[PDB]
Amino acid sequence: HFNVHNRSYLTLIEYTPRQIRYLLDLSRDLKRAKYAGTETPRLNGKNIALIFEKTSTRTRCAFEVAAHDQGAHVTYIDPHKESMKDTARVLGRMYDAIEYRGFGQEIVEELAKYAGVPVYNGLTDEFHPTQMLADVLTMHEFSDRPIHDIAYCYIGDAHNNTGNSLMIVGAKLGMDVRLCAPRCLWPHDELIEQCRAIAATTGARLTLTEKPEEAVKGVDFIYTDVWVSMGEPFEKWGARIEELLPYRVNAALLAASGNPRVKFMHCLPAFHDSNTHVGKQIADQYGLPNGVEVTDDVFESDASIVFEQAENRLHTIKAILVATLT
Amino acid sequence: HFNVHNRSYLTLIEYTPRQIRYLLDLSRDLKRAKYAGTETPRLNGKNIALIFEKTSTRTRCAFEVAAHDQGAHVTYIDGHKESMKDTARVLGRMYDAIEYRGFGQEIVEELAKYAGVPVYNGLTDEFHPTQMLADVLTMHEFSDRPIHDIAYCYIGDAHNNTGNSLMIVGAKLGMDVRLCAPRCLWPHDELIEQCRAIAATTGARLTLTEKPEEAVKGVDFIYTDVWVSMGEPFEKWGARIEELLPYRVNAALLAASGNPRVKFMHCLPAFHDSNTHVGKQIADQYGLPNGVEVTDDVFESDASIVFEQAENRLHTIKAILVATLT
Amino acid sequence: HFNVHNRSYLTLIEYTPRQIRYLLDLSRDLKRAKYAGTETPRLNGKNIALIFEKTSTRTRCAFEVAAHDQGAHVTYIDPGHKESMKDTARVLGRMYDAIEYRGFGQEIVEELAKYAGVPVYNGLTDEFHPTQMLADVLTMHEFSDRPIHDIAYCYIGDAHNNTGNSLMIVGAKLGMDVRLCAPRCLWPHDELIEQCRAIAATTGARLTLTEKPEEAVKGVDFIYTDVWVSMGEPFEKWGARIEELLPYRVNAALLAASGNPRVKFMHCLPAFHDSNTHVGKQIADQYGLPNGVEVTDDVFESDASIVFEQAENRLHTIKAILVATLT
Amino acid sequence: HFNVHNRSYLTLIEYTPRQIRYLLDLSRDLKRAKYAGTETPRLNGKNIALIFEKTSTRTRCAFEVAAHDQGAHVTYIDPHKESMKDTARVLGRMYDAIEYRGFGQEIVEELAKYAGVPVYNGLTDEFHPTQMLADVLTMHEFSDRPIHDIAYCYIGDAHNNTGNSLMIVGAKLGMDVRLCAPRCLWPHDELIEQCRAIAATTGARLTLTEKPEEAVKGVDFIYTDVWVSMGEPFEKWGARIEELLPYRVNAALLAASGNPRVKFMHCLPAFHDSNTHVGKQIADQYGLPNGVEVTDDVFESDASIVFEQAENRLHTIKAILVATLT
Amino acid sequence: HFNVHNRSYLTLIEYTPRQIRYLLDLSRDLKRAKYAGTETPRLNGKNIALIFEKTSTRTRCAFEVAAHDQGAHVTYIDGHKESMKDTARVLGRMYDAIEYRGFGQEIVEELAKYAGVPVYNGLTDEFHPTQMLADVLTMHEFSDRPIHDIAYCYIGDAHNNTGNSLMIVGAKLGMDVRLCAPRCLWPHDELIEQCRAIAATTGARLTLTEKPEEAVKGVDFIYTDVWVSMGEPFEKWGARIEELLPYRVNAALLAASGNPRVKFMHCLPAFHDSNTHVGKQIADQYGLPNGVEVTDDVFESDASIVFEQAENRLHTIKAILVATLT
Amino acid sequence: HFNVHNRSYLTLIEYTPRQIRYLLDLSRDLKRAKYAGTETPRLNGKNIALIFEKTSTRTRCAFEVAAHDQGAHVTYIDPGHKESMKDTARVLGRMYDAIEYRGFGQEIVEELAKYAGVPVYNGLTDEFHPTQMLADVLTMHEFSDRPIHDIAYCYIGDAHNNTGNSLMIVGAKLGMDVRLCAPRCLWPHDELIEQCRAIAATTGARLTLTEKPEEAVKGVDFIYTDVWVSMGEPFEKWGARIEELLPYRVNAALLAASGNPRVKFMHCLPAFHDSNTHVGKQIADQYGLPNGVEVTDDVFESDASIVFEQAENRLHTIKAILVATLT
Ligand SMILES: [Cl-]
Ligand SMILES: [Cl-]
Ligand SMILES: [Cl-]
Ligand SMILES: [Cl-]
Ligand SMILES: [Cl-]
Ligand SMILES: [Cl-]
Ligand SMILES: [Cl-]
Ligand SMILES: [Cl-]
Repeated sequence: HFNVHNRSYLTLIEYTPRQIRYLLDLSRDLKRAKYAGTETPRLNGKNIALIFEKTSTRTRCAFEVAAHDQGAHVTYIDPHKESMKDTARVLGRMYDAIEYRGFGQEIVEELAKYAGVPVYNGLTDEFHPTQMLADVLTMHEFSDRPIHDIAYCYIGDAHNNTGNSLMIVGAKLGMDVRLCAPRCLWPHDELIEQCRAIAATTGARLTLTEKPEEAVKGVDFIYTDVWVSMGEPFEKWGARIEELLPYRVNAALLAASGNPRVKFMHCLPAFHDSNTHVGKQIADQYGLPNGVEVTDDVFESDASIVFEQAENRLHTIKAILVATLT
Repeated sequence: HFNVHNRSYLTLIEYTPRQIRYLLDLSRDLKRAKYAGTETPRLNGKNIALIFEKTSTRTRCAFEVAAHDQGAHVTYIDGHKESMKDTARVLGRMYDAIEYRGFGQEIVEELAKYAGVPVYNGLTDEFHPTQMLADVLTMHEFSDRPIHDIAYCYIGDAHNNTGNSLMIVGAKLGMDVRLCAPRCLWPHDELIEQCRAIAATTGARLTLTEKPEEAVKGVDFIYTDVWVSMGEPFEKWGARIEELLPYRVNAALLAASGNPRVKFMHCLPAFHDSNTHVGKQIADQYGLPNGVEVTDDVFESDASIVFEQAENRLHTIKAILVATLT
Repeated sequence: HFNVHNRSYLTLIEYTPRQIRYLLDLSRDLKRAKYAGTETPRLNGKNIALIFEKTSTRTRCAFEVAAHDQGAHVTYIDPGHKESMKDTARVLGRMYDAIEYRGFGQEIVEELAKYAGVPVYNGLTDEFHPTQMLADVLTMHEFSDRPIHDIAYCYIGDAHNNTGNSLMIVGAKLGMDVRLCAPRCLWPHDELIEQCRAIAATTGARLTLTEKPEEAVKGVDFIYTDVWVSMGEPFEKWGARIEELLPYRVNAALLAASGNPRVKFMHCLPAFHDSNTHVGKQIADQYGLPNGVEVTDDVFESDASIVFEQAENRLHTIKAILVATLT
Repeated sequence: HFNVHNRSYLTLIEYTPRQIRYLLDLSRDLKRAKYAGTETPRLNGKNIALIFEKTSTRTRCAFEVAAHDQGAHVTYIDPHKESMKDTARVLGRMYDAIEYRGFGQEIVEELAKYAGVPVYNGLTDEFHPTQMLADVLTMHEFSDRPIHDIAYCYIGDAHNNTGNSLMIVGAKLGMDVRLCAPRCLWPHDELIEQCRAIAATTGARLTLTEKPEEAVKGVDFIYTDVWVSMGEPFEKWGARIEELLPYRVNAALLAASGNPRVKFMHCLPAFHDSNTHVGKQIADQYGLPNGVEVTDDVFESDASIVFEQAENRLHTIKAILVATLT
Repeated sequence: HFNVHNRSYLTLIEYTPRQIRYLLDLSRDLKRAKYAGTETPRLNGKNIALIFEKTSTRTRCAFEVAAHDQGAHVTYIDGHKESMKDTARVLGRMYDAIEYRGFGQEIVEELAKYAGVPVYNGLTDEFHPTQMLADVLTMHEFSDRPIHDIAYCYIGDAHNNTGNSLMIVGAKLGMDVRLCAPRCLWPHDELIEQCRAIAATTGARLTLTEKPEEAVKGVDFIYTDVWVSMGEPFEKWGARIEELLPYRVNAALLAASGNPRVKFMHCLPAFHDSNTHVGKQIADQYGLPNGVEVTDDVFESDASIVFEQAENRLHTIKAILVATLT
Repeated sequence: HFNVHNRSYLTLIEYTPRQIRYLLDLSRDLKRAKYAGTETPRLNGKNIALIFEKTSTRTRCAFEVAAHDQGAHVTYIDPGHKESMKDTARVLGRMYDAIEYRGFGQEIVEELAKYAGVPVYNGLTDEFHPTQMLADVLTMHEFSDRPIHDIAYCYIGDAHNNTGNSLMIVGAKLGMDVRLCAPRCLWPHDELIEQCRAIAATTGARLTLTEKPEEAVKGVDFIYTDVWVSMGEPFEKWGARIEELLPYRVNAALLAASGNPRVKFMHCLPAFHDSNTHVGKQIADQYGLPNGVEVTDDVFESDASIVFEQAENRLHTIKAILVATLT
């Protein structure tokens, strides 16, 4: 099944459609067991080491609950007196797996040669293949349609990791993907052509446009994300709000889909109000009190499934832990 | 039984006498099982998220052991970028409970409306209804008398949270409470009159006096706390010392009760010697080598039960976790 | 059997040979069970409080896995500002089954051990602790496959640090053939040498102290070294120590000088064997040591290196202490 | 809790009031489990060696049932070719505890230094702290009152081990103790003053009188024992009956208490009839057919609780075995 | 079923035929489980006190194995100082049953009124209803015929307890009983007439004769016992030998039955050779080298079932313990 | 494997080296399980009858704990007056799973073994039984930490009692270096010496018999002694035996004469090493031996004494026999 040697530190473009479907089915079964009270711990006695230099909460917390539900412990190693090559080989003889948050694909790949145990690259991080597994699992649950018939549109800053990953996964699974943003914020052309080649073999419909009205007509799901990602200078906001104001998700855009059942999605955190210190500061400076990338009315509406989407990250992380540690 | 909608974040004055007795009986049974080796984990598989802006050792440690004894796990989480209302709802779909240390009743009440799971306001914090449950359990164990016949005196700074809470619980349970302090350090009149109304329904005797010889006459327990509470300016020490020297707990005060079985209590930490660096600073400056609010002689005497009192906080936290998560 | 009252905070030189052998057998059995999948949790439901003033990774991680494998939980307490350590120990002793104190010193821990009411450890999670010596001896026994009192090893380098002192002590107690090789000014203190000579006379141990690497390693089964300077020792000390200890580097020629094709290399780690550390690169560039400082990268990565099996065995010896003292 | 190193061979005067209360609570919980059918064996696989030179039945049988109920085996070693120091060290490597019956406190204390396992001094013997735990447990059960409010009178030969032990335990626990006997048969004055010092700190009321009518007024329990203890010459009976006839327990004495609920107690065996070979011989010689230290009418009355008292020795012995072997 | 108040100390003649059949079926089932490895302990945790004035090996050993097989423990206890009525009531509150070996029916009946737990009269003793249950079970196993069609002859001293009991049980179960002995050694007339009345209700054939050739004609089993029973004066041997030589069991007597399948029985011990020091004394003095009451040739022959007969005493004791303690 | 029909009543000299090694491995594994808490009862539900004419404490207690640890029960039968032992054995063999005969002799037990129908032991609870030799060899292996056939030991004292005979036999069977040191009139019978020399030739054992203590102990790992007289031997024999055996006392000088700082002392117990026995005090006062008779109190209580570990191992070897013969 999911039998590749580098399966634990695979990047998203490397997943075959068969492997993705296998992990999605695994996530469905694990989620059913937890809801039904009949979960079977197959990681009893396992120990997982977690090494980081910068931290996360929403996705590091999903990881903890996934591990404990399956009977594993997590040990936190905090952030330079020993080479990472040496430390990985010491930890690989006491622990059953090592998670690296904040190091990048290249370092993790080298350490995988020497650890002797499965090594993950950011399983607890916001950018990881399991987030896309979680989003597609959410889309299948709410649409009740075959995955290759599902249509969705990502709108906003489409060249960040959320835009690139949504384009990739939709192409891999033969879905109807639309990315809507200013041309200067589209994914890199090299990546676009890579996903066009993928789409030809899977039947995927891939559209990139600057027109929100065209991008959302017929979609089951509308997906957005903060216009400035964590780390970029604040000074970038003023420019980005100028580019991306026409690309806000508001009630009118959902109606432009023509679909009464359309749902809204967001990988979170989201500036949908001024109850955040950063969000309020933007609300005062640029006159956006009702939300930046999505209005509070849409965020709190029954069309919003952001918190079901967040929950499904628990089950897909759990699926990776089961797939790679048993 | 404990079957109210707001049971997890109930404030002390909102508890009914029946609810308190139920949780005291629950704590006594759970303590019996732990001592006898027959404890049954009722919270296997549960995960509790712990969100905090401050930290403590004695009560955070009691919480951890209570959780593990019942089979639960604890995850520590450290607004800024995500609204607390957003964070609560994300955690509410992965975790079975959320503990908020150091946020205040109003915030926690609002977050309880949205989390979808039990929410506690400082269950791991020094100031919480479980501390009064532990103190009353300690009093009942050592006196061996019906709770409403027990007499005790709190002496010192009586308008801090220890003094307010001891007055409230004693009135709730029909006990004989004496608060002894200078008038300027008495509880607020609104709270006293609230407790007088409670005392009329329950038969409690509530006394507020400035004369220590009068306050301890006939008590089974004498209870004190640090004169300047953590958080208040250091400079309060100079004035409050002058006020509170006549209210020090020493051997003479215990004898003034006339009860050979009188016991001393203290919620801790206590400046009873110079082996704490704040306490030695107070000892050098104000000439208090024997201790500040209680003498080392009393603190170490066989009449001192401060450490049985500390232990019982574990069992009362456990009772709340069991009562609210099963 | 390990049934003394101060067994949890016992010092290395206070251990008897019978107690050391008992804990080594316990470590072997626990390691066998973990490998075979038949480990039996004897500490289910236990809670261990860990109070620390400094932190580590290799040994704190060994401790966590040891405790979890046996079913116990660990709670961390971090900075004695407002509560005296005596008060805190007595609060914790009524909720927890053991308290581990890292970074406080033997005398403080002994006094707290009186009042806590539960087993108390002095640096069970610290690099300097008797279980490190138990781990090293266990590693030597596994690889040499000969009785412990016939095993020969040489520690070479800064022989008056904790590694050198403890290796001389443990070798004398177990009747082994110990050599310490270092400049005369870096030998263990003369009173400790005389103590270990007295121990060696009763056990049959052969104890040698020499300034000559070629003689120190002749016939040894193991060559053992450590970093020449502690991060805790002042940074000035790094310059003079390196000048003294350059002739005591471990390299392929020193292993050849043993005359033993089966000789193994040991190091309690971390090791400055390349420039993938910021400090290791700075030592290498300033003092012209690109191939490694106290051991060459060639020896450290060779098949004769057993440093990572040596590191693993600390997990099993810590686990032995937890079982011996909490059951 | 019960954490002293010499806890297994402690003599009665060494017990702290906290330790006594802990063992009484342990006895209550163990007795409840046995009655309820929910007893948990925590001594499974333990082996206990029993070394004696003179034997007992009522208390050696309580010991056997206590050990088997908790999963332990008992091996009998019978009564000089090996030094007791050598034998103790051989047995301490095969067995988990050693019980010594008939050797005395001094020998047992020395052997405890070398056995390497808990050593008991007469846990199966009539004179042992657990008999006093059993008697106080009986008193609390039938009175349904706090132990320090309980009143009882021992009458008869008050300088034997029963009189000395009842005086000690009552002083330790703050009870109302009366000993009634001829002055020449009072406890040794040195012991009386020791228990007067104890009573001052615990609130105990300690009375020694020659007047039965004064000693029993207001008592919940009346306690007596055979006038001549096992071993003393028969010739001593003739003198003792002369001294102690006014101190017999008969129906009139129970009425002199003024308490309709008063109960009668006796550590047994008792000469309450002539169905014993020794008892009949006294009945013929000294004209006491209806009982010697207590009338048969009182012994068989509903006021008698001698057999509940005997049963409780099982549970207190069980409490010591649990407290010292786990 | 076995549901009478006096079931534990019932005498043989007090058993009803239904009760006997129930205990025989219980013994057959328990024996089947022990042989098949499927025995279920029904007496886990039970404690049986054993009070005795005499001792035996064969039947005390059968009792011990029956008790352990079912999970029970046995404690041996060795008046003088305590009345038996007092001792019984003390033991009745710690033990689940009491066995009295060697005291007589009347004493045990009185003690049953007070012990509060089942009391047996010599369940571990050679003379007990379970011995007849074992003998009848042996007869049924080997004959493979309905019990009331079985024929057997007891020969020898027929007014000892073996002869009395075989006459009683055979009448109770409708069997064909022949007692063969000199008239002066016949059972008492009162007992014979008691058994004749029983035989009329059950269809039993009861014969009493002096001619061995007549007594064994057509029997399936020939049964004998020692001519002088343990306890009787040695001097009875001289007279009783003279009386009982014509009644020796030898090969000729077995052939006189005319049944090739005839089996020999003996409750044991038996003087069948000179390897018992009493038996050799009788052999030397009276010229009986071949054996006394049975020849060594018959005892060791394949027609001898004395050892299957001995084993079945284990299973019948077990049936009584199960029937009376569950 | 221990699969002979007379395995339960096998005599020491009838054991093969393979069977001895098998039972020693079984003893090691059972001891490891008991220490680690992972002992598996293989004799649950068994009943063992114990018929005895004499009684003991050390070995009867080892037997009870061995049987209980494995789940079996023991029933005691005490005085062949009215029932022949053949009859009794056949009654018991149909209710019990094994019968242990103490104090009856090999020939009687062998004949009863034919008829009982269950395993029968000859003195499994007795001081003289092969499991005592298994226990002693196990003790020597644990403390020397070297292969059994390289182990050297000297038995010194009355070498023609059961201890001396059995130690010579077991050493020859296992290829060890045995020395017996005693007066010539107290050596084992010459026919047994020749038997053990024949055994020693096939196994490589080194067997020495000498009257010189200083030569007997040179190079030994263990010095082993026993009481000079049996309580069963007539009391007259005590006077002459002491005169003969005074030069063969074990004291600190004899251990020094071995030249081995690691030498250990062994004694099957009880030992007259002080006057805390009535008989030991009487020997000491009459013959002027206040410091001990066959061993000084100084040696008996020293760290070189292993008599109490030696005593414990009898529990594990008896347990090995019960498992090997009843499963
Ligand atoms: Cl594919
Ligand atoms: Cl209420
Ligand atoms: Cl040692
Ligand atoms: Cl080099
Ligand atoms: Cl106290
Ligand atoms: Cl009927
Ligand atoms: Cl062989
Ligand atoms: Cl000497």
